[PDB]
Amino acid sequence: QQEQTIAEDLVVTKYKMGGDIANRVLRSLVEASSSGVSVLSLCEKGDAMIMEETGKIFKKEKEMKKGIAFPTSISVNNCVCHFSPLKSDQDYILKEGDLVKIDLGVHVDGFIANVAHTFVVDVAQGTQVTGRKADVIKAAHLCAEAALRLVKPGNQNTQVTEAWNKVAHSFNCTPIEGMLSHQLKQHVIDGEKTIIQNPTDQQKKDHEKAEFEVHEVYAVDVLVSSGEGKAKDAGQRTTIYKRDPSKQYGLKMKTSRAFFSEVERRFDAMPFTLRAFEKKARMGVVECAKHELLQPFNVLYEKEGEFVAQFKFTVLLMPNGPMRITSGPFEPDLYKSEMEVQDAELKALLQSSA
Repeated sequence: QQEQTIAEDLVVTKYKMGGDIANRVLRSLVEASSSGVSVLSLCEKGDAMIMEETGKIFKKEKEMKKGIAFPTSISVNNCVCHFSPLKSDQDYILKEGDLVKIDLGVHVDGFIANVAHTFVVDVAQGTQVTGRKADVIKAAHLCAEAALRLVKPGNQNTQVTEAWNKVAHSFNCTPIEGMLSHQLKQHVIDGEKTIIQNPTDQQKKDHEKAEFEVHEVYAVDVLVSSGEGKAKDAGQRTTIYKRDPSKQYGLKMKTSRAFFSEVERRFDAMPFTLRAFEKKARMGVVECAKHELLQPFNVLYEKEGEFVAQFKFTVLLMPNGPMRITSGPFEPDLYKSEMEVQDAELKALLQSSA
């Protein structure tokens, strides 16, 4: 009963302002991406820009929390998600032709605006991206377009799941199995109401069918692969975590207890990167993650040589229709695929207005 929702104009404003910041920071990072650029540097730049820009709004409200909802993550080629290296980790240096996914989130007073975008590094003027890179990027963006049209009051999450499989297969691509798009609420990045990608038979049973409703907010997250779509851990150090306020445990080590306290104060229940702490965080993390006080956002990979594309946007289900508050700077004429959507209903859906 105490929820602040988009029924309130002020709440819509807070979402829109966080969305404007997310959009601006994303575009800055895309422009800063060129051959030879350090992924660590881009992650640090993104996060700092989020803090600086949120610092400049609602200045008179000195107690209002605002800042990072999802730390800047830059996941290249077959890397799926959540790459945000520690200073001590192996960095990654961008190469011409790399496929890059930038994923980040901003919050204003707990209202979250998440965005992610895919592009290719240093595409030359007057050329197009072709091949499997083009296939997977076009597939992922058409999945995003389909979701923009289908995530509306009265529709079912299952409709989205089905459409995504049809679109992706049109390009001989596969949405990554089991990945979720969450409803957002104030202070809640991971609402239990979700859209699931390409669920296994077991995932279909464990996942709840649901109907979208007016005043709900979603961070729609499309991740599509040129390969089988069964993402796996590959020994990469997890750096992104979130506190889970539903779980409690009295920690045995003073370092763990103090780390717990610092996490709660600084981040509440927003995902954060360990780079925000490096040694003393590493030990505190161990006990907290072990007893489920922190949830990891692991770095997952598709098969070597394959490509994973992503588009994520946040949408407000307003009485007058869906209102998207974030998006990436997608240029369709850049991508040429041998394939196209052939399905009549799907083609109709994609040509219709959003």
